[PDB]
Amino acid sequence: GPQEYTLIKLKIHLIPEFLGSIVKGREVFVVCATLRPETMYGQTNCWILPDGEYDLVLAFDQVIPYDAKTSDGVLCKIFDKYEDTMKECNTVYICSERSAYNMAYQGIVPLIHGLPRIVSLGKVYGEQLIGTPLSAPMTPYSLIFILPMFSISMEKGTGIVTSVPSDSPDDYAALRDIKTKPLLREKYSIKDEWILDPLEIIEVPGFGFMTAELLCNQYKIQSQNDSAKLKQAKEEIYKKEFYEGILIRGKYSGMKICDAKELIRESLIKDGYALIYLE
Amino acid sequence: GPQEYTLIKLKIHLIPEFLGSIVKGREVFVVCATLRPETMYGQTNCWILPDGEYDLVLAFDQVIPTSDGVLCKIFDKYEDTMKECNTVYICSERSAYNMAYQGIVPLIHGREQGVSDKLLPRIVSLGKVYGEQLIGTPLSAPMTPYSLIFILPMFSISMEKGTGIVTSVPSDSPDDYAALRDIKTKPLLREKYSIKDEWILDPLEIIEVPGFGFMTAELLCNQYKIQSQNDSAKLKQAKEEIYKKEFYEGILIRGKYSGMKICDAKELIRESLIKDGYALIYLE
Ligand SMILES: CCC[C@H](N)C(=O)N[C@@H]1[C@H](O)[C@@H](CO)O[C@H]1n1cnc2c(N)ncnc21
Ligand SMILES: CCC[C@H](N)C(=O)N[C@@H]1[C@H](O)[C@@H](CO)O[C@H]1n1cnc2c(N)ncnc21
Ligand SMILES: [K+]
Repeated sequence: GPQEYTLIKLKIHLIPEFLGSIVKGREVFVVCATLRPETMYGQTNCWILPDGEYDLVLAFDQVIPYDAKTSDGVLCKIFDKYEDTMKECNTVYICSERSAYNMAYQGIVPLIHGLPRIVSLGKVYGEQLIGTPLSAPMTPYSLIFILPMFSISMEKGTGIVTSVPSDSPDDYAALRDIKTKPLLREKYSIKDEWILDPLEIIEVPGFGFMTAELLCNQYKIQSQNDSAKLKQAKEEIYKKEFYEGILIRGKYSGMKICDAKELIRESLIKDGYALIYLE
Repeated sequence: GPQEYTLIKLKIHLIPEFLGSIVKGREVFVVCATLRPETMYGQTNCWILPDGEYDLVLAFDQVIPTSDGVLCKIFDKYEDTMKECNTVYICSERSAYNMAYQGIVPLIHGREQGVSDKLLPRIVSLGKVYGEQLIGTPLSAPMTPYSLIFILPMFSISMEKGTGIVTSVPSDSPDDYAALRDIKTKPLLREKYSIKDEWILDPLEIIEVPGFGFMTAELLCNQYKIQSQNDSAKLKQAKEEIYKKEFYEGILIRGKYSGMKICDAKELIRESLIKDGYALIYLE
């Protein structure tokens, strides 16, 4: 059965020149599926697969919100032609085609009678979005950048992911690879100013405030591509932090993750910074 | 743009035996797309393609009676459908998807099979049947005075159009007249599909057309030298003359709007069929 994600919306702060005519002064969001909305205080950057192909998809300005935990289905919405969508759709999401169809079949983006089709304004490689500044929710850094991550799967989520390197071993590893490998930075023209240090957001009694760093050392993870080791560190950190982790930032500071998580998810959804996304 | 049909509901009077367990506890309808709801007073039979494959499709009991978008519920599981759906429609799979995408039949959460795990909604099909196996099914059809009409074979049906199942008003459709005549004049065709004489009902006088009278379809078939339901070029012309002529000059002589011009009564008849639950608005 489907997994419930929180779809995090990250607004593009400066549209790249080459996308200007295509987005026609609509708001553009990069969207990222996460199981851990409580960690959004720690965002340092955003991650994209360089060779991955993403769509710029037309989306609803408003989505009908629902109690997914006490309901028997979900609604979608189909139009005759593109021009009919324009009253309700002035928002663009960057995401994989795969995920855009999943979104269409739960009322996040429109379908049209084109077998029904999404409204794709164009395609882009992730490489072409590297260095794009994004306005991000909750993180006190506020403005963060898109960086390359090579371990991403285009078959999961949107193909674009948040980075919380304090409390995700994958994120820690990927960031450390960027910080320690000049040739990688040279290859993708990564500017020094795009790289932000981890933030102390979660206290784990025993481990302190950089649990992901300690777990990377405990499993001797050397790169973002040590998948076997990273898979284990990821599952341990999730269990370790869901029970023992105390938030030390934001409205629910001093609470445990298990107690605050749902409240944070609600808040994100009511403020418009995130959506419920099932795939 | 898409054209606005009226989807007519023909209630199955007695379910064919082989489908009885499948549709137990549910009202079953054959559904037919028509541009001519005003002619349902003259229904003599129903038409199906023998080789065609039709689905038994679970349907909403209630539907939402511009150029906005149209909502659609995708249900988590088959089971959830059950409470707002005790209705089955017989129709082509193609037409059922069209119906699903305008809120007429439920969709259910599904996935692309084998390689992919991507969300792909499905109609709730209860079974696939050939048209041949429904020949002779008795139907309770709206507006016609015939208490029962029957499903008969027609060979000129296109499976891409409407539901693949069509109404028969042989007094005012040249196609219907020609197909019915083929059955009435070919014993070997009746033997081939085991057609009983009591399934073959006569045209009903329903519309008076200046210069033609009450059997305009027969007179057009004579005029265009139509001898067979397969005379597609002649039939298409005849159909194009009869549509305009009847809309603006044809006078209804049956129903509540007897005495009125078709152009003045058609929408009122269509509203009434919809309110009474005998039909739905169907775009394709
Ligand atoms: C802990 C906060 C920061 C962290 N980065 C996070 O939220 N990761 C996503 C999520 O928490 C996890 C679920 O398995 O996988 C990640 N994920 C989602 N989509 C993908 C994808 N397409 N490819 C690889 N990983 C993914
Ligand atoms: C005058 C009433 C009786 C008349 N018989 C009627 O209602 N015909 C349908 C409709 O009015 C017409 C639209 O062109 O095609 C017919 N039609 C609908 N579906 C199909 C199909 N699948 N194949 C061939 N014709 C079709
Ligand atoms: K009747």
